[PDB]
Amino acid sequence: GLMQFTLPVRLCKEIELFHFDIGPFENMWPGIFVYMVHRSCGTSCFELEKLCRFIMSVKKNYRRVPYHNWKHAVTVAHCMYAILQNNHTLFTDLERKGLLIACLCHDLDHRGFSNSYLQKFDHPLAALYSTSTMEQHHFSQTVSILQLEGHNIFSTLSSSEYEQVLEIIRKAIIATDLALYFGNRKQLEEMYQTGSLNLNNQSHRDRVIGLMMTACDLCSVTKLWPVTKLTANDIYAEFWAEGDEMKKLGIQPIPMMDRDKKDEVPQGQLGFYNAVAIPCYTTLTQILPPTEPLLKACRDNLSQWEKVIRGEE
Ligand SMILES: Cc1cc2nc(CCc3nc(N4CCCC4)n(C)n3)nn2c(CCc2nc(N3CCCC3)n(C)n2)n1
Ligand SMILES: [Mg+2]
Ligand SMILES: [Zn+2]
Repeated sequence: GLMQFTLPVRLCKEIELFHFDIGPFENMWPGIFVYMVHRSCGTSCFELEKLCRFIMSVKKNYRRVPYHNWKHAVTVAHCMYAILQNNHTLFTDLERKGLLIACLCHDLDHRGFSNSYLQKFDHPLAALYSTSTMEQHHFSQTVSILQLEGHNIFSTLSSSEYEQVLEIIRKAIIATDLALYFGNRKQLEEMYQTGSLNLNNQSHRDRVIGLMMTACDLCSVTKLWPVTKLTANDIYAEFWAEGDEMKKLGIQPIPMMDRDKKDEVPQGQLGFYNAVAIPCYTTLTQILPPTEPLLKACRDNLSQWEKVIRGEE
């Protein structure tokens, strides 16, 4: 009832910043999430006993893969927390409620393989979900966890508010399919420039929340250089494993997933920052000015990758 979550002074201060790293102590990650819901949504958005039971079932349904794990879930939720706190008045009570949960749930039961590998392996999930294969599975896993006894954190919502929050979370999670990002951003770019962009148009909010989701999902490129560099090692540990599995099926993997092309990583990051990250945070800064630190940090890390190529590190 009268039970605030607080963090040590360094975390209390640094959690408000976009570049915050949630640290290596796994047991504090749920406290960090609850702290962010309480400050973002209020201490009355969720029954605490249900929230905690939901957090812990979500954690149990993330796998011990090198990158798409529980640490990624909480990292992506913290970046969303940063966006919501810096754009307070632009978002509804339901969006605040829905989006932090969407972020925590957005990679539920990830196996460390691309939609691509599922489809070439002919995994059952590829027959059930022809596109956004894992992303439809992640939403499906969220609904399952919500339907466990004592886990419905949305129990107090109306029949209609419930359906609205589940629809926000579905679109939010689907948008983390980076194949849907390129089209989504180009459309947001055009609408912002021509002046058509209107935040009262529900299908416009959808695109903007979609871009936020991509921004939070890629936020590894917006961290302090040593965090950015070390997260890159984890990201390639998955991709190269998937490459290995591609070769087991008789398929040359793309360079991104070929451990034989280690040497080319720095150049691969350049391409990725220029084709994906920089455009993402550019369009997001334009639409939501207070997100500029993500763009600024992304540019700094690109510049650190340029230095890696030039032998300067
Ligand atoms: C820090 C960081 C974050 C990151 N996120 C992702 C997502 C990958 C992705 N998924 C999709 N889709 C989804 C369905 C179809 C399209 N797309 C479009 N992209 N890659 N990634 C990389 C590797 C970048 C890279 N590294 C090389 N190098 C090749 C040679 C050495 C490494 N390249 C090319 N790119 N580093
Ligand atoms: Mg994902
Ligand atoms: Zn993710």
